[PDB]
Amino acid sequence: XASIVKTTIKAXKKLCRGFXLXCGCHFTGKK
Repeated sequence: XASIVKTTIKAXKKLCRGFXLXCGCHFTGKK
């Protein structure tokens, strides 16, 4: 191998990883 800085995309980790969108949830999303 790895050269000089692979960058590392900032943000998109704090609950915004897209994975688990209303999967482990059974809240009141109903009338």
